[PDB]
Amino acid sequence: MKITAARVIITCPGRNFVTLKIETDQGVYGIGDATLNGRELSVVAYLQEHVAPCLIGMDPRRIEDIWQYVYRGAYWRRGPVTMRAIAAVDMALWDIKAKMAGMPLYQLLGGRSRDGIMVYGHANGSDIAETVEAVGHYIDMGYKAIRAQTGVPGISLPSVTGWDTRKALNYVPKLFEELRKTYGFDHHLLHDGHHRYTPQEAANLGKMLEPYQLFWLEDCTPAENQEAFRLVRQHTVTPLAVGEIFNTIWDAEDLIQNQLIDYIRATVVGAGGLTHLRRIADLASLYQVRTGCHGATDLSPVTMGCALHFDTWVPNFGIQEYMRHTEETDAVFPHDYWFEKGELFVGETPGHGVDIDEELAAKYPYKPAYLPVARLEDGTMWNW
Amino acid sequence: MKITAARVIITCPGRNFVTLKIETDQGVYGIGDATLNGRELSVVAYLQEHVAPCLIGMDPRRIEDIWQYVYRGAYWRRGPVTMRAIAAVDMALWDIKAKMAGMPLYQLLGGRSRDGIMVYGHANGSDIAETVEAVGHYIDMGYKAIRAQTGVPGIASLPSVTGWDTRKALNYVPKLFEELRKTYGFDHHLLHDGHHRYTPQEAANLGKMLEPYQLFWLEDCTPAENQEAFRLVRQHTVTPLAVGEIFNTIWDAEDLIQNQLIDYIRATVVGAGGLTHLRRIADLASLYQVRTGCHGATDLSPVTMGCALHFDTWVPNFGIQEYMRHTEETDAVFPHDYWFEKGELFVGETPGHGVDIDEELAAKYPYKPAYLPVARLEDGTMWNW
Ligand SMILES: O=C(O)[C@@H](O)[C@@H](O)[C@H](O)[C@H](O)CO
Ligand SMILES: O=C(O)[C@@H](O)[C@@H](O)[C@H](O)[C@H](O)CO
Ligand SMILES: [Mg+2]
Ligand SMILES: [Mg+2]
Repeated sequence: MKITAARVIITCPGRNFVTLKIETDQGVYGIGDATLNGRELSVVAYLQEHVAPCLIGMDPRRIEDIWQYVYRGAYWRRGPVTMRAIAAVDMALWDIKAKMAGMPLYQLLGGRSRDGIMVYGHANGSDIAETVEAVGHYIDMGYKAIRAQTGVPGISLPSVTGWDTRKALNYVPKLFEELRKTYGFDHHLLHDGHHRYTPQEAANLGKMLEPYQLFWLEDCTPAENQEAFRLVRQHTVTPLAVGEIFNTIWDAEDLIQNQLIDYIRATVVGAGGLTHLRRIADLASLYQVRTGCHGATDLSPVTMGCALHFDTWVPNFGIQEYMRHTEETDAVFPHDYWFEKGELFVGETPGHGVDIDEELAAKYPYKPAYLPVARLEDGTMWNW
Repeated sequence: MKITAARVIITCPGRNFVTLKIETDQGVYGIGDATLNGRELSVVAYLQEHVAPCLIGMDPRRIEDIWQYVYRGAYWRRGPVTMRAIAAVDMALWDIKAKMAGMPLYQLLGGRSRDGIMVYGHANGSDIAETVEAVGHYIDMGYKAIRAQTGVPGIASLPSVTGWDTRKALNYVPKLFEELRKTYGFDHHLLHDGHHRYTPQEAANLGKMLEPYQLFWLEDCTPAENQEAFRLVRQHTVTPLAVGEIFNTIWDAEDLIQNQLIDYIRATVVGAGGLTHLRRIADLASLYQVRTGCHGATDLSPVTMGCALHFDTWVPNFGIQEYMRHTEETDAVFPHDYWFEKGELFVGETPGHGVDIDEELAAKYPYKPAYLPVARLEDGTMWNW
C-alpha cells in the first residue's frame, strides 16, 4: 500500500481552515486539520513544499514510523508550525486506518469509556451584570459547565487590546461571587486568565477565587518556564489548567510530574495528532491530571471529530471545550458528531467521521485575519 | 521614522538562503537571515504572509518592542519556524540601528572584548586513518581547534537515509581520538559531534572513554527535548559537554545551564531569535561560567555569520565559533565585512552588521529544494540523524 498524494486544501467559510488530504493507491483516503490561527499559510508551505513530497510512496499504515519520520526528520524539532503539520498527517493516517478497519476511530484507541462528552460554554459580557445573564443562558441550555469571561470597566491587521492587572484583580473575583450568589454551586464555573498574570498575581487571583469553587483557572500565567506554576500551586487550591498553545509533551512534562496542574489543554491539532496527544494523556494520568482539550472555532470540525473520538476513549477525560462553527463551515466539513443538552457525541462512521467537500470549500477563498495583541496602559507589549 | 517595506529574498548560490530586507522612509535599510535548512519555504510564508504586513508603519528603532510584538503577538510561541522569522527581523533592525549610529554592530552591544574569534574546522574521514590525515591538514592551515568526525566501518532531492549502530560507534570512536593524541599530542583543541545518536547512558559511556584524550567538547551527545537527559551524562564524565544548535529560545536550555549540565551553549543568532534573545541566553550562561560556542555550518548565511561575529567580538563569556566556508557564489551574493586568518575570524568596521545582499545577483540563483538526511537503525527504526 502506498500514499499517492498529500494535498493541502484551504478554505474560509466564516474563518480560515487548512486541511490535508492523504490519498492512497488503494482508493481509501484521510484528512487532517493543520489550521494555525493567524499564521495559517506557514503550515501550508511546510506541508506542500516540504513534508508532502516525502510522504509520496510511503506506506500509510505505518502511523508511528511516519510520525517519527516527520518529527525527527525535520531536525529542527517541535514548534507551532512543525507540530501542526505533523498533526494533520497523523490525523489523516488514523482516519485512513479506522476506515480500513471499518470502525469509528475511538474503537481503535481502545473503545469507549463513556457515552456523552461533557463540554463547557462561553458566557461573555461587557460587565458582571451582562456576564451573569450570559451564564444563566448557558445554564438554561443544559450546560453542566460554563466559562465566564467579563470585560473590566476601566481597561486586516492585529487589533490592539489594553490591559491592567490591578483592575482585573479587583473586578474578576466579584464576577464569581455574584455568580455563586445568583446560581448557587451546582454548576461547574471556569475562568481563562489568558496569560495576563505573573505567578504571584495568579496565586493572588486563585486564592481570591477559592470560596467560589471554580472548575479551573486556565492559562493564569505564561508557561514557557514550567516552574512558573509552582508559586501558584503552593498558594491556592483553585484548580489550574493550561496547554492550548503547547505543541509537544515537553511543554508540560514538568507541570504534570510536579503536580502543578489539574487539566492538560493540549489538542490533537496543536500537539501532533492522536499519536502524541495519547502520550500526553498517559503521562497526565499517572498524576491524576485530566484532559480538558482546547476547542475554540479556529480548530476545524476535523479536529473536533478527532478530539471527540479521543475524548470518548481516554480514561482520564476531564472536559471538552466547545465553540460552535458557522453553518457554512459545517457544510464544507460534513461530520458525524452532534450536540445535545450540554454534551457532544461522536458517531459510528468509520474513520474520524469527518470529510471535506472540496467543491464547496473552493467557494470560500482564503482571507487573512490576525489574533489580537495586548499592551499595558504605558504601551508595554504584553500577552493577549 | 517608519518601516516602508519588509521583503523576503530567496537565492541558491550553492545552497538555499532566505533573507529579510527591511526598508525605511529614511533611506537606511537592514537585512537579516531567515534560513531554516530543509524547511526554508515555511519561514518564507510565515514572514511574507503574516509578519511582514504587520511591520509596515512601525518605528524600526523600537527593536525590543518589535521583538516582543512578534514573539508574544504570534500567540503560538517558540518553534524553529517562528524563531527564524523573529531572528531575521531582529537582525535587520540591529543592522539598521548600527548603521544609524554609524558604528559596526559590536560597538552597540558594548564594544570588543577581544581581537580575533577562535574557530574550529571540520576534519572528516571514512575511517580513522583518513580522519587522522584530515586533522593534520587543518593543523597545517593554522587551526587551533579541530572537530574530528569519522565514518564507522561496520555502519538530496529527497531525504537520504543513513544507517546507524551505537555499539559499533562506541567501539570505534574512542580509537579515533586515541590515534589523534598519539599522532598530534595534546597541544590542540579536539572536538567531537555526537549528533544526537546516543541515549544518556551511552553518551556517559562514550564521554568517559574519551576522557583520556582531553576533548574541547562532546557535542549534542543525546537528544535534549528533556533537559534532564544530560544529568546522567554530566554525573559520569568530566568530558566537556556542548549542545544547542537546534534550540530556538532560552527555554530550551534554561535547566541545562542552571543545573550546570553543559559547558558550551551552541544556540545561534538565526536559530534563537536574533541578537536580542541570544544575548539573554549568553547572560544566563555566564552566571554559571557556561561559554558560547555558536553553531556555524553552511546552512547559516553570511548575514548570520556577520551578526555572530559581532556578537562573538563583544560577548565576555565567548568560547568558540564554528566556521564552515561558504562557496564563492555565496560570498559574492552576500558582500560581508569579515575574514579568516590563521585559525581566527575577524569582523570589520563597516557600520551595521557589515553584511549586505546583491539582489540582482541573488536573482540569478533560483531556489532548489534540498533536504537534510534521516537516519534509521539497522532494524529500520527511525532514529536521530
Ligand atoms: O480557551 C479559549 O477558548 C481561548 O483561549 C481561545 O479562544 C483562543 O484565544 C484562540 O483559540 C486562539 O486562536
Ligand atoms: O555542528 C555541525 O556542524 C553540524 O551539526 C551541522 O552541519 C548540522 O548538521 C546542519 O547545520 C543542519 O542544517
Ligand atoms: Mg484559553
Ligand atoms: Mg552539531
